[PDB]
Amino acid sequence: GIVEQCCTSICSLYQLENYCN
Amino acid sequence: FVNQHLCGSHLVEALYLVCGERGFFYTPKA
Repeated sequence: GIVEQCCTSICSLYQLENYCN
Repeated sequence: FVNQHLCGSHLVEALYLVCGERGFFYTPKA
């Protein structure tokens, strides 16, 4: 999930947008 | 801003700024 991709590892705009509605 | 470790409120604010009016969903325990 988002925590694994952005908190435990370095986040990215590509990944963040996967969580926008 | 976006290219770093973002946790808790820091991650939530990044989603808020990036998604804008589209909104977003935050799920810690996925």
